[PDB]
Parts: sequence; C-alpha cells; structure tokens
Amino acid sequence: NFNYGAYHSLEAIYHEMDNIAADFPDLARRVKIGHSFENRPMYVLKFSTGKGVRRPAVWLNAGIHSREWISQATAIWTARKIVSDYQRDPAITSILEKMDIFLLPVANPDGYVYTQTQNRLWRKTRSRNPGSSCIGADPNRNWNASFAGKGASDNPCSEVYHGPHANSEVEVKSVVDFIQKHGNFKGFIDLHSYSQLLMYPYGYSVKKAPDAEELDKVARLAAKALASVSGTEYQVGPTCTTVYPASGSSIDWAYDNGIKFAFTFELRDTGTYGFLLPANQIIPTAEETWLGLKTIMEHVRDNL
Amino acid sequence: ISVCDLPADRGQCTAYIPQWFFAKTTEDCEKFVYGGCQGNANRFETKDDCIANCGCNLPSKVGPCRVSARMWFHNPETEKCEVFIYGGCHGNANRFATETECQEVCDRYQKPGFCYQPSETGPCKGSFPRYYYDYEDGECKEFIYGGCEGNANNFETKESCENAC
Ligand SMILES: [Zn+2]
Repeated sequence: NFNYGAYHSLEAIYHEMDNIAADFPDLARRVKIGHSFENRPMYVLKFSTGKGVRRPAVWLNAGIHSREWISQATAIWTARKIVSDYQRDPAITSILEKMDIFLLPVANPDGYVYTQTQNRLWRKTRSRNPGSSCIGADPNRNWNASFAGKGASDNPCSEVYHGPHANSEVEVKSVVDFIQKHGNFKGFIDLHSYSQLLMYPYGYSVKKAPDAEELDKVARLAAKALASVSGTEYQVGPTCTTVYPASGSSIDWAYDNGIKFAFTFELRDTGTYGFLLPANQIIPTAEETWLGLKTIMEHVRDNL
Repeated sequence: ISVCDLPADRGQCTAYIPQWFFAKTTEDCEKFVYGGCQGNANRFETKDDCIANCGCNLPSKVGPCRVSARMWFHNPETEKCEVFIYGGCHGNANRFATETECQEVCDRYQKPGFCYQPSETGPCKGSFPRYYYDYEDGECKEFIYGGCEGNANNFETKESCENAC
C-alpha cells in the first residue's frame, strides 16, 4: 500500500525498494553500491534475468540533486512499473530479456534528508570541505569530464561548486567505480528537474558529439512517445547550447567512457511550480516519462 | 536545472510581459521583457522571488562607489544575515535594507521540506485551531485540524509554526 502519488522520506523509499525486491526475487535485487558522506547506504535496484553474469545494462540515475523531488518519486514508481509489467508488456519484457536495468532512485541521500527536514531547495551533497565553512559540492559538476572547466564554480558557496577534485564526492565515486567495474553499460539516463528538456552530450564544450545525429533522433523519438500520453512537451538538444555550459556532468562522463546512449531528462514542470511540483503530478509525470525511457531502452536493445 | 545559470529568454513570441531574471553578468536580479511563450526557468514574477532563488549564496559586494551605507546580506558561510557596507551602486542580489527583509526573502525556499505541504485537516471531526505554513501566502495561517492523522505541517501556535517554518 505504498502511495506512489505522494512524496516520501528516504526511509520509506529504501523500504519500498526492499519490498519490490522481496516480491520479485526472481527479477529484482536491492544492491548497496557504496555510502554517502554521512555514511548512509547508496541502494540500487538491479533488474535482470541473467542469473548473475555480467550482461549489457543501462544505468538509470535519479535524485543526484536533492531538491528535485519529482526525480526520486518518478524513479521509485518506475521500479514498481518495471516489475509490474514484466511479462505483461512486450516492451520491457523484451528489454529485460536482453539486458539488465540498474536503477538509483536517490543518488544523493544526505541532501535528500536535508531537503525533507531542513532546507527544501538544497541541491548539493553535504560534504564538509577544508577551506570553507560552506557545505557540499554539486555532484553533477564533480565527474571526470573536463572537470573544473567552464560551466562550474570554484567557490565552495556556489550551488554549482565542482568540489576539490574529480570524483571527490563519495556518492559520485560510488557510481563511477561500479559502472567501470561492470564495464559493459550501454545506456545512462540521469533524471533531474525542472524544465521539460531531454538532452545529450556535450555540456563541457560546443563541440558536436560523434553520435550527435543518432542521439537527437532517439531523443526526439523518445520526446514524442512521452508527449503521447497527456500532451506534455519537451525540447531536445546538446546540454551546452540547450541550457548552459556544465563541466564535470554525469552524462558527459558516461559518454566519454564508452556509454553511447547518455541522456538527461529535466522533468516537469516549466516554472509554474518549479522544484515544488505538487504531489498530484507525480504519477502523470512518471507515466509519460516511462514511455520516453522505454523508447530509449528499446533503441539500446536494438543496437545490440 | 540550475535556474541561475540560464540566460534571459524572451522566447519567440510577441507578448509584452515584464518579469525578473537573475543576470549572471551583474549577479543581480533585473527586469526583462517576456514574450509569453517558450523561454526558460530563469523568470520570476517579482524581484524578491528571483533573489530567493539566486541571490542568497553570493558574497557581499561593496562595489566601486562610496556613497556608503549599512546593508544586510545572507552570509552563506554562516547562514546568517549579517551587516556589510554597500558603496551605493553595482551591488549583487544579496543586499537588503533590513535584517528582517534579508531573513524573510532568503528563507523563502530554504525552510524544511515539510513546511511546503498542503495543510491537512485529517479525517476526524474535531476542531482544533492549529497553524500551518502556507508558502503561497508566505505566512503561517490558522486552520482547523480534525485531531488524528494529518502531516507535520501542523502547529499549536503561530510562533510555533514560524519557529519551525
Ligand atoms: Zn538537477
């Protein structure tokens, strides 16, 4: 009886992830991939039919920015969506048979609890860094992708502070280490909010990505599938030109590490509510996003 | 999205709608004209709403001039509103005439997450005057609580509410 149309505490989300894996031990496993600055576990749901050998997989990332609540809420509905529609929807069922889905609903647990209890708009980690009394680094400026180039601040008090060095944030290192150890990821989708954008590399430079053509095509296909639920409109493009320069971003790191299908979703809305998206929009957001996610995943299934 | 890193975007349309945006050049909240469609997230109905989004992490800025005066800014290092001397021109968004204004503006979206949920009366039929924080109004407002269940946005007095929220 988990209300997927409500925003939840970290505790509740972690627990629901556990129930999902309990109800589908055949299909879903809660794996701890690391810990946060404040020593909270980082949990992923692994979805698979491959009996424990490394298959090709897509990484679904959410909640790297803690105030972006629709992100985590969508990610956990999607956990339930994937299991509930396995062998009832040709679409996922066909994806799952070919490949594994790794889902990280709260990539920044410390920040998330901090938004729930202290500061609703908090964005960064809660790492405490020598040099300043300011707290946290922006985990989406912390990756080893033109780290510390244009598109990030070196002022620790900045919302977009890149941190002391690439992968300094243990939350980020945890994902990097785990994806690299695995070594055969094919898709990487990072969920954020808000603005309704679906973007692809690069953010650290105006340079076109070698796969820029196909990326835009898929993005647009996925954008259209998403629109086909309730009419929600997305714009598409590379990060640097669509929003701004951003150095050390996750989808750029991924793409430069041989994951071709690297996309960012900025979910709802466009500014009416902003970060404070009312709970009554979680499911509608999650339904539509699902189609865009499947479209991308189908496309990855087929290029394999 | 990092709202404060977006440029002004009037969009592709012909409307005439004055709004505010955070200007990265000057790091201050400024007026621009919106064309009613498309655009981006860096767009606010009032100056205070823009500062509440983008201003409160900036360092204090005295600026070039010396028509000096005592002002307040939200110090990101202490999360306290503190006094600084403003030269009179070219300052950034982190600048308020009074301590209270500085506190109320910068705390607008920085309250605990539970302060931003709708007041929930609950199922029960009691009537207990309780207060809750209403972010639309930006005030702790009286409401009437049923007596069981509900949520954390529920306080016995007003100063209790504004203490938490
Ligand atoms: Zn984000």
